[PDB]
Amino acid sequence: SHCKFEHPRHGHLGFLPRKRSRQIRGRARAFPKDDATQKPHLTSFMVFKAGMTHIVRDVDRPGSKVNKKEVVEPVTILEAPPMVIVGIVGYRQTPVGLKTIGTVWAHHTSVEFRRRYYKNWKQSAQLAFSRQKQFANTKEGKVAEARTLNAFAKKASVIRVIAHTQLRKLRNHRVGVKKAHVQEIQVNGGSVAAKIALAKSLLEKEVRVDSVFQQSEACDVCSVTKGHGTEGVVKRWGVACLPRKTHRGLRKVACIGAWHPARVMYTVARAGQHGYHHRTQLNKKIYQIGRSVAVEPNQATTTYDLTAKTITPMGGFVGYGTVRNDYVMLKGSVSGPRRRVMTLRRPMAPQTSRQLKEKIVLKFIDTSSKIGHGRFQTKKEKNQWFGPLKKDRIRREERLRKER
Amino acid sequence: TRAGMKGKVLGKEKKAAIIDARKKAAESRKNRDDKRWKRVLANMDEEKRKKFHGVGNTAKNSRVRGATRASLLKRTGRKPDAVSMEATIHLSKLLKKKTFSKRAPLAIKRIKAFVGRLMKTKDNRIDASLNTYIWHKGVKGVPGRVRVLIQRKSETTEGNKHKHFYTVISNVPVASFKGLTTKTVE
RNA sequence: AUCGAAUCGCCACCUACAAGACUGGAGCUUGCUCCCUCGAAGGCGCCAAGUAUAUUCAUGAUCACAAGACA
RNA sequence: UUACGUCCCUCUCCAAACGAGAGAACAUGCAUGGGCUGGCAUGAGCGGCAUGCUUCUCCGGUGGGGCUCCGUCCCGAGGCGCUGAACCUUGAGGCCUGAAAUUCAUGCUCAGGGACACU
RNA sequence: GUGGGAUUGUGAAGGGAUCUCGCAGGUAUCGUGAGGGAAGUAUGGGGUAGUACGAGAGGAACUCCCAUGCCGUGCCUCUAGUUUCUGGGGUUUGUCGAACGGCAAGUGCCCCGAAGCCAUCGCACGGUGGUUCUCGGCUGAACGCCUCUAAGCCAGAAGCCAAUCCCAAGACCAGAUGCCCACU
RNA sequence: CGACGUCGCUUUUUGAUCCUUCGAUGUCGGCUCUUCCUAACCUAGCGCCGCAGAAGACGCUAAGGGUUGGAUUGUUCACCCACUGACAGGGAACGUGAGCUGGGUUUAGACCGUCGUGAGACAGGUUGGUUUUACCCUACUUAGCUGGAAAUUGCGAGAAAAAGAUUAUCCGUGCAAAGCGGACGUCGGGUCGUUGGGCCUGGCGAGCGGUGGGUAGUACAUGGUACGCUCAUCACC
RNA sequence: UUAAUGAGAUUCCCUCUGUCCCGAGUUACUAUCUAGCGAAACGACAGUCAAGGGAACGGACUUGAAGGGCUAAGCGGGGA
RNA sequence: GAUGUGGCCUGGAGGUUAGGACGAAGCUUAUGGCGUGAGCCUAAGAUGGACCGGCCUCUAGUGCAGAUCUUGGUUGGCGUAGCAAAGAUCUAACGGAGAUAUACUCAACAUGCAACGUUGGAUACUGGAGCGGGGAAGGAUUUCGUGCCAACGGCACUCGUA
RNA sequence: AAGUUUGAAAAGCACUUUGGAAAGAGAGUGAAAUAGAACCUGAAGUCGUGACAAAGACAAUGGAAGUACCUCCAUUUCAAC
Ligand SMILES: C#CCOc1ccc(C[C@H]2NC[C@H](O)[C@H]2OC(C)=O)cc1
Ligand SMILES: [K+]
Ligand SMILES: [K+]
Ligand SMILES: [K+]
Ligand SMILES: [K+]
Ligand SMILES: [K+]
Ligand SMILES: [K+]
Ligand SMILES: [K+]
Ligand SMILES: [K+]
Ligand SMILES: [Mg+2]
Ligand SMILES: [Mg+2]
Ligand SMILES: [Mg+2]
Ligand SMILES: [Mg+2]
Ligand SMILES: [Mg+2]
Ligand SMILES: [Mg+2]
Ligand SMILES: [Mg+2]
Ligand SMILES: [Mg+2]
Ligand SMILES: [Mg+2]
Ligand SMILES: [Mg+2]
Ligand SMILES: [Mg+2]
Ligand SMILES: [Mg+2]
Ligand SMILES: [Mg+2]
Ligand SMILES: [Mg+2]
Ligand SMILES: [Mg+2]
Ligand SMILES: [Mg+2]
Ligand SMILES: [Mg+2]
Ligand SMILES: [Mg+2]
Ligand SMILES: [Mg+2]
Ligand SMILES: [Mg+2]
Ligand SMILES: [Mg+2]
Ligand SMILES: [Mg+2]
Ligand SMILES: [Mg+2]
Ligand SMILES: [Mg+2]
Ligand SMILES: [Mg+2]
Ligand SMILES: [Mg+2]
Ligand SMILES: [Mg+2]
Ligand SMILES: [Mg+2]
Ligand SMILES: [Mg+2]
Ligand SMILES: [Mg+2]
Ligand SMILES: [Mg+2]
Ligand SMILES: [Mg+2]
Ligand SMILES: [Mg+2]
Ligand SMILES: [Mg+2]
Ligand SMILES: [Mg+2]
Ligand SMILES: [Mg+2]
Ligand SMILES: [Mg+2]
Ligand SMILES: [Mg+2]
Ligand SMILES: [Mg+2]
Ligand SMILES: [Mg+2]
Ligand SMILES: [Mg+2]
Ligand SMILES: [Mg+2]
Ligand SMILES: [Mg+2]
Ligand SMILES: [Mg+2]
Ligand SMILES: [Mg+2]
Ligand SMILES: [Mg+2]
Ligand SMILES: [Mg+2]
Ligand SMILES: [Mg+2]
Ligand SMILES: [Mg+2]
Ligand SMILES: [Mg+2]
Ligand SMILES: [Mg+2]
Ligand SMILES: [Mg+2]
Ligand SMILES: [Mg+2]
Ligand SMILES: [Mg+2]
Ligand SMILES: [Mg+2]
Ligand SMILES: [Mg+2]
Ligand SMILES: [Mg+2]
Ligand SMILES: [Mg+2]
Ligand SMILES: [Mg+2]
Ligand code: NA
Ligand code: NA
Ligand code: NA
Ligand code: NA
Ligand code: NA
Ligand code: NA
Repeated sequence: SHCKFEHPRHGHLGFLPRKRSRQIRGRARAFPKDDATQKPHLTSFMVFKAGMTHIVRDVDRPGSKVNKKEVVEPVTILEAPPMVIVGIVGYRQTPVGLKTIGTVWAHHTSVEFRRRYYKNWKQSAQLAFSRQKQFANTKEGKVAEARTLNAFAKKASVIRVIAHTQLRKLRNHRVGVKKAHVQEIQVNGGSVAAKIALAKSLLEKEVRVDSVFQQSEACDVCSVTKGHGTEGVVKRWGVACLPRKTHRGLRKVACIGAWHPARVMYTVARAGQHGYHHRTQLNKKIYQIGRSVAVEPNQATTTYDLTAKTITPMGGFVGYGTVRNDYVMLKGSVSGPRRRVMTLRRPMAPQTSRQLKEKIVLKFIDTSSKIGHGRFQTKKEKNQWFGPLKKDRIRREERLRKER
Repeated sequence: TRAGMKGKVLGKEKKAAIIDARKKAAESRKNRDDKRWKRVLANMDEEKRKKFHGVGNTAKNSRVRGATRASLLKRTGRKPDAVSMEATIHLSKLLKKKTFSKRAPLAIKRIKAFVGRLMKTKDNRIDASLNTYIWHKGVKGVPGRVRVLIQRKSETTEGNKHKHFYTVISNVPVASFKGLTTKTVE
């Protein structure tokens, strides 16, 4: 008989199977549609999630109750050290999908890029790309590279560059990994000849995030969510809890199927892996593209709040540390925990909305302690509240008298 | 390890030669970069030099940019068989949210593993003073910190192939743990 | 390098295309007449490198997977 | 069937029932300490018109009651001072040794071991 | 051919024969995407406008703009919840002679409490093209006229298919690459 | 919309039957959860009206999405209060008890009415009344290892590849063109089989390179790579 | 009829609350991994589905659609 | 369902005719041959160790796949479910075969683990309606010392109400 | 419930070696220890091991015809036979 009352089913059947992601990094499954009228450009960048904070800004949209009024928006800070281009790959269209034509490697590759080819790099012979280096720049090596490049011009419809992260430049103590994260970045815009020209010009060079994205644009985020291991149906799928009277347990699905079909359907909620799934998230507005603190210390200083602050909150980002490189401030939240590498992709949905077109001007960036109810924005503000402490007197007295 | 780095396969003399090969190759590359940075920093104008802070190892309270901290460590040599060390163990960080009835027995195993890792010994004897100190506030009142004295001694059962080391760990009473670092006592 | 094998048509002339209510080309009378390459052959290959002056074939003894095969 | 190498042991935690994963491979790697950030709310001890506290000589110093021999010593919850002090702060696993500013020190490692790769 | 093993059960050490097996792949990346899944869906307000329509009474809608319900995928900056950091304080009975330090009451109890986890109790995000239905038409015969149709066309539904999104080569990728080795 | 008649469809009602099960297929309702149907309540389109507007009636395509909170009752039904765009109807062993619950039904105790001489009876009322087992196989959910195209073998040879002394006997460029532009030499030896023969190898050079020594400026995010000059070494050789 | 009494049946009100809206966090012992020890129930043979007929509800039969092998933790749709 | 069969097979009896220590019965089989079959016979035993075959007749407790059949043994499940109330043990020394147990390499860790009894310390529990000290019923040597560890004390024991 | 049914005779395994022991490896007795003490024979079922046959997922088993490989099996033939 039919169910007594109707309610929507729990969970999205399009995110199946709810299994662990094949990779820990975020990878774009598709790239934004190529349009030949634009100049060649890169379409993605790899960043690292540092932490979260909140900002203050005026809202510009007319007709709203918050028009020309201040709002508070949570933001995510992602560290974006520059990326190194190490290779060029070309794809030709076939009736069974894209096929790689070949790979043009750079003449020199970084040590941290070659570490990706080893499980124990320090105790290995470290012979990666040693024969490729000797073969290249020779008479036959130069011809082979030219022939591969000509094949891209003749048969390729898609041109991608091979880029890798710089964990030496990140200088993060909690990240752990020393082998670079390698990904392919599609070159959109222009003709195929123009795409190869830009890719060749980028070989062995550093690429900054601000040359791939702009301050007020939106972007897509490809990332892997935080893992929770095995979880029950209540948490994994959001089913209701059974009454306290229930024998043999409450956090269960009461009926996992009718008598016929004499099977459990794939649409029934079951316990299993929860979290650590790859997700492509849409329309994350960039709120700031920050410069490295070594270059510009006043990262969190705005035209309205003149306090000299960096983006790093008092006491550091919890479990991550200091943001020492360029960074991207995305509106809202992104999937995955801190320290995790993430891919920022140029948006694929239309960007004609008023919300997506709005120009963002930050008025205040919070830098209070993320540890336990931060009430000071800077260390100087904390000093003015307390003044000299007992440990300040001891340190000063020894310096004032014993050393002088 | 891998077959290309096994001490038994390579041999003592070959292993030493390869280790010096890596050392000289890395040390020479450091000297090249030291000279180039010394040269281009002097050449660049004082207006440009403000941007380059800490690059040539000019900064204070800073690591050596050229090489790793470990490579600069002075490898004195093999420690003597009979060595005594005084150290502090932060017990509370190892027992956070442990079952209350197992805290004192677990602290004994944690101390034995801490010393065993340091001294490379499997026979780690706990002195009565250290055992009393761990239990002196009950099974769940283990102190947050303990100051131990570790003494390693050599004695092998007659007829056994491999020399046998063992440690004796005793309590060192301290009014406070502030400022106490690991020392090799005599 | 075991390894003895089953398979017995080659090509650098087919290895391009399209239409069967009309595709060799014209005329006016529109289904007949006229012109042409006459609208029913991919080219070779089958024992003298070419149609003749010729030349080793056995006893592998009357069938037997061709006992041999890079055309 | 030589080399490249992979795995186990060891260490770390973005992973995790166990497998598996992400990493490291003498590495500020680990350990202790220091500083920061934060939590609680002023430790023990001693003492009151100085022998103490605070400030560069000037400030500050109780208690309802009670006991001895006007004054003197004492008992007495609580209060005040030294004292935003003492303690805790990474651990299933906060920050700082790479912006500038006490803002970072010191120890430990001394040929890594084992198995496959390899009829 | 070469390398490594073995043979059927009453002995030993040697010779042959005959069988079986190995003889070229390993290891590490970046990608392809067949097939499978598949998701966003509704309401209100502003304005249109007291306008169209109507004798009057009454009284609409689309572009656009702003919110919201349900659902979905996450996240932890804020706010809230949670404490075996038994973190720091209090506080009751017992107890080590007292103080100190504590301890017992299976976390004694009370207040506050980081980190972590977590709530539409908080916060963020949730998209594009086609093929057609029904139907309305164009051209137009059959049937000199006529006719959306019968040959052709146009337009076109929250349906359906694909893009986007998730898993992904037992879909056996002669996809591309890094190192050895083998062959050469 | 449709009397008098008449032709159907359906198996969400009851009845009829007695084919299956009586060495046992767990009985009502609710809770939970998933899926399916369409005879369409709302949501998307589109016709027509006794269609001015507003509100509606009827009909077509369409099941993608949605279809509520409560009082009484064990209830299914029913009824009322209220919200809403709407509060449509159904199937899945009258879905779903090794998923729950156990209020009802239907043991033994007991009370009432009626009936019975009686023991007792009552699709009449009432109160109280044990809900067992998964570690097996599939299914499903996650989680590991792992060979295999003659789907383990055959040596059984098929490329969504190139384009030539039959892929050999060089590299670019071009249209499977016409053409055009490039290419390290020299002096010996050994060793096998029609032309400056194949292969192996040595000595002098040269060139393109890989590493290291010494040196100069510059680039890049600034410790760490590249680049000029010059030596040494190795490789093509 | 009835004061008092009642682990008796029923209705309403105050208080109170995780009964519920709507779930979240924590603890001990498990489950889970290991060392030692070590059963039972049950067991024709077995074990992927759709439809079809069939003793009218198939794991075997017909015609199609799937299906590489071996495994750990769960789970209660089927095994009438 | 009836009947027939110089139809097959088993334990015994009356006859007859044979075999066996140069190996009877029994048992084993990719041992073949014969028969449509029930079965018969040969071969081999690197099986066995003392009885037994054919034929005629007589005789009967005379032939098994199933009876939720009987008895004995075995078996997948399965190294699985589990061995989770009564809070708890730690440390050194002594004892013990119960260890510090090793081809090469090799300073120790990464190659002998885990477990016992006693004593001294430590910590905790019972908390006088007690895992205190004595009796009845019931039990009957469990008491004590020494020795001992095959079985038993569902883990263990060097300990024990063994 | 239970045949003590080893062997003709106990001749019931001295002695060496490893092990704490149980036992193992040798050596002996005996015609025979696979006759070693609940000891004649020693089945079936189940299990271990070595060798080989291969084999996807058609549950397995089965029938009929062939084939590949094996065969401690049987029979026949081996000179104008
Ligand atoms: C009273 C009454 C009516 O309701 C029922 C409910 C269940 C049953 C049992 C039968 N169902 C199928 C099978 O024949 C039987 O199964 C078993 C387990 O016996 C009979 C009647
Ligand atoms: K698809
Ligand atoms: K679909
Ligand atoms: K494959
Ligand atoms: K029945
Ligand atoms: K409608
Ligand atoms: K009744
Ligand atoms: K007969
Ligand atoms: K039995
Ligand atoms: Mg319904
Ligand atoms: Mg229901
Ligand atoms: Mg229902
Ligand atoms: Mg219950
Ligand atoms: Mg119960
Ligand atoms: Mg915080
Ligand atoms: Mg006590
Ligand atoms: Mg609180
Ligand atoms: Mg009926
Ligand atoms: Mg019936
Ligand atoms: Mg049953
Ligand atoms: Mg039955
Ligand atoms: Mg059932
Ligand atoms: Mg319809
Ligand atoms: Mg619908
Ligand atoms: Mg539906
Ligand atoms: Mg039912
Ligand atoms: Mg029905
Ligand atoms: Mg039940
Ligand atoms: Mg029920
Ligand atoms: Mg059921
Ligand atoms: Mg009931
Ligand atoms: Mg009467
Ligand atoms: Mg009743
Ligand atoms: Mg009753
Ligand atoms: Mg009762
Ligand atoms: Mg094959
Ligand atoms: Mg079926
Ligand atoms: Mg079941
Ligand atoms: Mg269960
Ligand atoms: Mg008889
Ligand atoms: Mg006779
Ligand atoms: Mg045999
Ligand atoms: Mg057999
Ligand atoms: Mg006979
Ligand atoms: Mg009988
Ligand atoms: Mg029998
Ligand atoms: Mg039976
Ligand atoms: Mg068993
Ligand atoms: Mg178990
Ligand atoms: Mg239990
Ligand atoms: Mg217990
Ligand atoms: Mg003791
Ligand atoms: Mg050792
Ligand atoms: Mg030991
Ligand atoms: Mg007590
Ligand atoms: Mg108690
Ligand atoms: Mg008392
Ligand atoms: Mg007592
Ligand atoms: Mg005794
Ligand atoms: Mg025991
Ligand atoms: Mg003899
Ligand atoms: Mg015998
Ligand atoms: Mg015998
Ligand atoms: Mg015997
Ligand atoms: Mg047997
Ligand atoms: Mg066998
Ligand atoms: Mg079959
Ligand atoms: Mg056969
Ligand atoms: Na715990
Ligand atoms: Na809070
Ligand atoms: Na009562
Ligand atoms: Na069945
Ligand atoms: Na079938
Ligand atoms: Na247990």
